[PDB]
Amino acid sequence: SRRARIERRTRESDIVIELDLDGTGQVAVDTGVPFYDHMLTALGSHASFDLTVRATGDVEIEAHHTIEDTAIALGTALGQALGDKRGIRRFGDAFIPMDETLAHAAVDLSGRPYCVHTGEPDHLQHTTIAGSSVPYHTVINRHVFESLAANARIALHVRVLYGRDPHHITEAQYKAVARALRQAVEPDPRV
Amino acid sequence: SRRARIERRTRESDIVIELDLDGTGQVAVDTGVPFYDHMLTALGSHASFDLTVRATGDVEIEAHHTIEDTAIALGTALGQALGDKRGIRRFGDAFIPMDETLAHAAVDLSGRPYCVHTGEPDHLQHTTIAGSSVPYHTVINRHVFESLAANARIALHVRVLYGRDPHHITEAQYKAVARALRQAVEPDPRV
Amino acid sequence: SRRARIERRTRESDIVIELDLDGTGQVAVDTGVPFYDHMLTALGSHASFDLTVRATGDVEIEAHHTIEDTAIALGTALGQALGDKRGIRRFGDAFIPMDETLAHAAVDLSGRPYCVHTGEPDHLQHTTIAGSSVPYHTVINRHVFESLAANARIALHVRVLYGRDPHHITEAQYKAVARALRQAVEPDPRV
Amino acid sequence: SRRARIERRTRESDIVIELDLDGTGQVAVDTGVPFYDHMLTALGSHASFDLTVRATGDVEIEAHHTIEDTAIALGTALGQALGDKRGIRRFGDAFIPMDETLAHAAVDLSGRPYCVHTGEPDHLQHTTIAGSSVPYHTVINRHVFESLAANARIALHVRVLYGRDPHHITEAQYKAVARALRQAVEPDPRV
Amino acid sequence: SRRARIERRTRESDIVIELDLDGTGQVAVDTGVPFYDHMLTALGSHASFDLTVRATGDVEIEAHHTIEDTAIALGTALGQALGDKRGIRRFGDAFIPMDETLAHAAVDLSGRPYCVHTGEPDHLQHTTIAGSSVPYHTVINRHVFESLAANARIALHVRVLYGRDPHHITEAQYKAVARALRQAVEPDPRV
Amino acid sequence: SRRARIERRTRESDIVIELDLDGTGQVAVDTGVPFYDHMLTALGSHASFDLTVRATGDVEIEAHHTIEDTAIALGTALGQALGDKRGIRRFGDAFIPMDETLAHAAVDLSGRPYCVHTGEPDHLQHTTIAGSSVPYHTVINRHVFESLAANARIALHVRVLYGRDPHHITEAQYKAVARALRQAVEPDPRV
Ligand SMILES: [Mn+2]
Ligand SMILES: [Mn+2]
Ligand SMILES: [Mn+2]
Ligand SMILES: [Mn+2]
Ligand SMILES: [Mn+2]
Ligand SMILES: [Mn+2]
Ligand SMILES: [Mn+2]
Ligand SMILES: [Mn+2]
Ligand SMILES: [Mn+2]
Ligand SMILES: [Mn+2]
Ligand SMILES: [Mn+2]
Ligand SMILES: [Mn+2]
Ligand SMILES: [Mn+2]
Ligand SMILES: [Mn+2]
Ligand SMILES: [Mn+2]
Ligand SMILES: [Mn+2]
Ligand SMILES: [Mn+2]
Ligand SMILES: [Mn+2]
Ligand SMILES: [Mn+2]
Ligand SMILES: [Mn+2]
Repeated sequence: SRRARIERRTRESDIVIELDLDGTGQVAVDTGVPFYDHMLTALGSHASFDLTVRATGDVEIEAHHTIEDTAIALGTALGQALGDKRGIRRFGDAFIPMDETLAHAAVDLSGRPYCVHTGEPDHLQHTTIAGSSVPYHTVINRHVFESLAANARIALHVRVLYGRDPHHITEAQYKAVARALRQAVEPDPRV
Repeated sequence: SRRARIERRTRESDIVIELDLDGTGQVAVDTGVPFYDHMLTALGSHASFDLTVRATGDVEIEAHHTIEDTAIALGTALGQALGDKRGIRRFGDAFIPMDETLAHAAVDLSGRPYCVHTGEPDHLQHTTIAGSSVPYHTVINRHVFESLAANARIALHVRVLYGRDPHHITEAQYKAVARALRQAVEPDPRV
Repeated sequence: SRRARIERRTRESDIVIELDLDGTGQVAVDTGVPFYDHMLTALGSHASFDLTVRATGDVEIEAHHTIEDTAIALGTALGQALGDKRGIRRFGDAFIPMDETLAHAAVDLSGRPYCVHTGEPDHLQHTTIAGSSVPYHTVINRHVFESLAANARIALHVRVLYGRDPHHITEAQYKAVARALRQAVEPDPRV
Repeated sequence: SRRARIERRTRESDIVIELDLDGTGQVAVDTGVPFYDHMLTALGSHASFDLTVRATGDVEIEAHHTIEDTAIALGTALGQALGDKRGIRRFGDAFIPMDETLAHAAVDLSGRPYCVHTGEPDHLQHTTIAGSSVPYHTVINRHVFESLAANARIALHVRVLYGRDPHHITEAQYKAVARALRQAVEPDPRV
Repeated sequence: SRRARIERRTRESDIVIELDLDGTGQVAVDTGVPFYDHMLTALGSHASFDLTVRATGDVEIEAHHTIEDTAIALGTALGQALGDKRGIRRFGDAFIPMDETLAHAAVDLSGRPYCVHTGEPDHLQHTTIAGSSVPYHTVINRHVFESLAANARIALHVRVLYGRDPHHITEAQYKAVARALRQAVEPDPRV
Repeated sequence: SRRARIERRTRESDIVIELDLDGTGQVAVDTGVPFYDHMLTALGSHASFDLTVRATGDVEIEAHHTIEDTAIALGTALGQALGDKRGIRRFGDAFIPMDETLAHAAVDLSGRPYCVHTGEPDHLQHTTIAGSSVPYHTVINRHVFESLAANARIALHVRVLYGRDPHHITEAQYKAVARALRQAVEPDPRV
C-alpha cells in the first residue's frame, strides 16, 4: 500500500492532502485558487493518483503562500507514499503537446532532491491567469516544481520546448510532471 | 474493433484506405509516388497497424495532390478507427535515430487538432527525392503531417533534432510519428 | 523610551501609527492592502519593533495613495522615535536570502535623508501581486523606501543582488530594510 | 537465450566479457580504471544486464587503450547476444536527470552502425576524474560510445541537454545509454 | 543542548558526524580527501562548532561520492542540532578576504531549503587541487554547498566577488559559509 | 592594553602616531593636509580608536609623501597595537551609505598582508579636493589603503559599489575601513 495523509498547518495556511500512488484518477482539489485547483487536478488525474487536496490560506494577500504550502505538503505526501522506493521504475519522462505548446518532464525518484526548470518564455515571469476568483501568477510555476521536488526528495527536470499561451504552457508542464511521475512510480518487473 | 475503411474521390485523385489500429504491420501502399509509398509503408509497419492504401491521382502535374488527398484520407481513417478513444494511452512519443539523423514525434490523441513541425534543415524546402518514377519533394513533409493531424483531429508535434540526408531526415520523421502513434494507441490498463 | 504615535489625515487617507523601536515584534498592520500589510508586518517583526498600523484610504482608485501616506507616516514615526539618535549603532545592514532571491539593505540613521534603490528586475516595474482584495503593484516598492527614508530623515540603500519571483524579491527587500534598521537602532556600548 | 562471452587479447590489453541481456543487474566490473568500472557497473545495472568485465591493460601509459578495448569487446558481446534481433522492441530511449545534469540517449538496435554524441560541455574535452588509482579523462566518453555502437552494430545517439559536474554529466550519459538499451532489448509482444 | 550524531552508511561510503553548534572550534576531520579535510576543518573552526568527521569511501573512483555523502550527513547533522530553531539570530552573513579573493555567504536558517552559488571563476569548473593523496576537483564546491543546504534545510547563498587562486577561492567560500552559520546560529536576545 | 606610539622620521616628513584600539573616538589629526585630516579623523572616530596624529612634511611638493608616510606609520601602529591578535573577532566588514554613495570594506586582521581596491569611478584618478590650504588628490585613496594594509600586515578589501561625489566616495571608504576595523578588533567571547 502506497498511501499518505499529510496535514500541514502554518500561520499562512491550512492543508490536508490524501494521496494514493496506485489510484484511478479520483481527484478533488480545493485550495481557494481555482486555476491552481485545475493544475493539481490535471496533475493527479494524469499521474493516475487518487488525490484529495483541501487548502485554506491567506489568499487576501495573494495565492503564493497557499500555492507554496500546498506544493510542500503534496511533495511530502509523495515522498511518504513512495516509501523505500524498492522495485519501482524509478525513472520516468513524458512529452505533452498542447496546441502550439510542447512541454517535457523527466524524473529520478531515487535521485538526490533537485529541480531544473527551463525553456519557459519570459512573459510568464509576469503573466496573470485571472478569472472571477483568486488569480494565478505564472511566475509561481517554477516555485511549485521546486517545492514538490525538494519535499518529495526527487530529481525533477521540467522543460518547455516551445509555446505561446500561458495556460497551455502551464498546463502542459503540470501534465508532463504528472505522466513522468506515473511512469516512474510503476512497479518494475525486473527490479 | 478499431478498423476504418475510407474512400475519398476528388477531381484530383481516387483513394481507398483500409486501417486496423490493432494490426501486425501488414502493409501495402500504392499511390503512384514510390518514395511516398515507402514512407507510408514505414508509417504503417512501425505503428504496427494493418494498412492498405490504394491511390491514383494527377501525378502528371506532380505528387502534391495525391500525397495530400492520401494524407487527408489516412487522417480521417485514423480518427474514425480511434472511435471514442476511451481507455487508451492517449499520449505517445518516439525518438528515431537514422545514421546522422535524430527525429522525434509526440502526440496527444485526445488533444485539439494541431500540428507543429520544427527543426527540419532549410534545404528540405527545395529538395527532390527522385527515382525512375514520380519524384517526391521533401517540402511536402510538413504538409503530410499537418493534413494527418487536422483530419485525425489529434495534436502532432514532429521535430528534427539534427540531420543531413533528406531521405534519412524524412524517413526518421515518418517512423517517429508511427511509433508515437503506436504508443498512444495502446490500451492503458489504468485508464 | 523610544516611542512615537503619528496620526496622519489627508484627503486620500486616514493613518494611525504606533511605533516602539525597542519592541519584541508585536505587530498589527491593517491598511486595506493585504500584501502591503504582509510587507509592513514583516518589516515590523524583523526589525523587532512593536508596531500598530491602522490605515483607511482611497483604495477604489488603487493602493498607491494609501501605501504612500502610510510610508510617510511610518517614516515620520521612525524619525520621531529615534529622537537625538545618541549612543546608537547608527549604521546597519542585512542580507536576506529568500529562495532564489538575495536582497540587501544598508542604513545610516544619522546620515542625510537619501534613498538609492537598485538591482530590482525590470518586470517589477509592471508586476501586480493580486489576491481576493486590493492588489499591490510592485513598482511601488521604490516609492515606499523613498518615502520612508525622506520622512525618517535617514540614508537608506536597498539592493536586489538577484531574484525572479516578485513576492520573494519584494519581501526580501522589506526584510532587509527591517534587519538593517534593527542593527542600526541598537544601543552602541562604545558610543 | 541471449548470452555472449567475449575474450579479447591485444598487445595493449586482456579482456573477458560475460553478458546476459535478460539479467537482473548482477554486475562485476574490474578494468584497473575505477571510475570506468563505476560507469560500466552503472551501465550493466541500469540496463538490467548480467555483466562481468575482467580487464588488464597498459594503464601505465593511461586508461585509453584499456577503456577502448573494453568498449570494443563489450560492443561485440552486445551484438553477439542480440543475435537475429527478431521480436524485440528495437528502439529505445531514456532521460537521466542527475542533479543539475540532464542526459539523453536514443538507440536503434537494428539500424546501421552509427554514433552521434552532442551537447557535452567543452571542459569535458580536458577534464580528469582522479582518485587514488588510474584516472579517467572525460574526453574518452565519446570514444566509448563510438566504440560500443561500431562493434555492437547499432545506432546510438547520446545527448547532454545541460550540466556542469563532469561526474554527473558522464554518469548520466552511461545511465541513459543503459536504460535506452534496456528498453530496446525487451521483447515486443506485437513484433 | 544543540548536538547531533549522524551515522550514514551507503554503498559508496561510511560516515560518522558528531556536531556541537555551541562549541569552541574543537575539530577533527578525516575523510580520505585531505583538501576536503582542510575545508571542513576550516568550516568547523570558523563556525565555532565542535565537529568530528570520520569518513571512508570509494576514493579509488574519486573523491565525489565521499565528499557528497559527507556533505549530506553534515547537513543532516546541522538541521538536527538546530532543532526548533527558536530564539536564534536566524540570519547570518560574512565576508572573507583571502589575499586577492573576496568571498561572501548569506544564510537564512529558517528559510526554505535553497542554494545559490555565483561568481566562481570558470576555471574552477575543471581545476584540480592535488597533493600526495586523493585530489580535490573544485567543480565539487557548488555540490557541497547544495548538499549542505538541502539536507540542513536552510537557505544558503554563496558568492565569489572576485578571485584568482583556486585554493583561496575555495577556502574563502567555506570560511564564509562557516562564519555566516556562526552568526545565524547565535541566540538572539530579542527573539 | 592595546596601545602603540610610532615615531617615523624620513627626509620627506616627520610623523608621531599615538593609537589606542580600545578608545572612545578621542581623535586629533594634524598632517598639514586638511582633507586628509578629515579622513583620518573620520577613520579614528568611526573605528572607536583613540588616535593622535602629528605630521609635518614636504607639502610644498604636494600632499603625497606626507599622506603616504602617515599611512605607513598608522599601519605600523595598528599592527603593533594588535599584538598577538588572540581572542579577537579577526574578521570585520561595514557598509557606508553617504547620500548617493555606497562603499564597503572587509578585513581579515590575521590574514596575509593584502589590499584590493575596486569600484572607484574613473574620475577619482584625476580629481582634486581643494580648499584654502594644501589640496588632496583622490588618486591617493588607493595608496593610503595599500600602505595601511601592507604595514599593519592585514587583508583589506575596499569597494565602492556606486557613487558620484568624490568627497562622498572618499569619506565613505575611510568610514567603511574604520567600522570594518572596529568590528574585527573587538574581543570575540568564543575565540
Ligand atoms: Mn515562496
Ligand atoms: Mn532562467
Ligand atoms: Mn528533446
Ligand atoms: Mn485548461
Ligand atoms: Mn496542398
Ligand atoms: Mn519554420
Ligand atoms: Mn529508406
Ligand atoms: Mn506617489
Ligand atoms: Mn533605475
Ligand atoms: Mn510572503
Ligand atoms: Mn582510441
Ligand atoms: Mn562536436
Ligand atoms: Mn557516481
Ligand atoms: Mn553528485
Ligand atoms: Mn552558473
Ligand atoms: Mn589553506
Ligand atoms: Mn607613493
Ligand atoms: Mn583598476
Ligand atoms: Mn555586496
Ligand atoms: Mn566630509
